[PDB]
Amino acid sequence: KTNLANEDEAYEAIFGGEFGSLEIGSYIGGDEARNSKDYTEHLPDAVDFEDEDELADDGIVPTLQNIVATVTLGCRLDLKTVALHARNAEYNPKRFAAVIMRIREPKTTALIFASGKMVVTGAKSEDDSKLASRKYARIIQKIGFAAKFTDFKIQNIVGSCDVKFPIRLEGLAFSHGTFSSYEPELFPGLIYRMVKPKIVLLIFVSGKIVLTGAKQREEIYQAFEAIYPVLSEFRKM
Ligand SMILES: [Ca+2]
Ligand SMILES: [Ca+2]
Ligand SMILES: [Ca+2]
Ligand SMILES: [Cl-]
Repeated sequence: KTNLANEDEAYEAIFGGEFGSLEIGSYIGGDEARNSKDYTEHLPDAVDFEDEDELADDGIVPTLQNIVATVTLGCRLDLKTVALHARNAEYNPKRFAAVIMRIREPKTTALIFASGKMVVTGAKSEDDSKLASRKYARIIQKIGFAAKFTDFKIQNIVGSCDVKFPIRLEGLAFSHGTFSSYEPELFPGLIYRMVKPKIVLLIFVSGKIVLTGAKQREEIYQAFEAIYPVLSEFRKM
């Protein structure tokens, strides 16, 4: 039985899929702009904090596509109060037990929970992730909660790579049987579960690779360097 209106289930759903927080995009929809009755209500003089500038006190190469980070604000939050006091906040308690808040620089989304736990996504660098998180913590402080920027941690780094050559997925799936899963009628990519580093690679026919599960960017580079000779061996000539 699934109920993402429950705080714990909503938090765990972010990191609990088959690919974990790779699929965080499923939970940051907030309100549907095209749906007229779906808009988050705000107080008449609610401030838009999306331009927040203040910070709470503290060859082939893969590219970083996304960084997911966690922050402990250290205080309980009334999510309905946060939503009403911030025009850049979206809150649908019946669908997901978090306030969805967005800022423009670095362009990110925060998932803010009643316990004061926060998840920040959308950043392309560790410094941007930390900068955005410190801004969300400041916004919560400005609304009036005794929030603190603590326990910043990168939970996931998504990498993407294009090897610029097609891949023989049948032979790669057969040859690396124990570490691969390939069901092309169910999902187009070959799922490669690397042991060391512990990284999931999504290998597509086009030579486009997606790497997920890293908590350090060095793991993305290591996984790509490890898989590159395998991809070259299975190049479709
Ligand atoms: Ca939306
Ligand atoms: Ca709504
Ligand atoms: Ca297999
Ligand atoms: Cl083959």
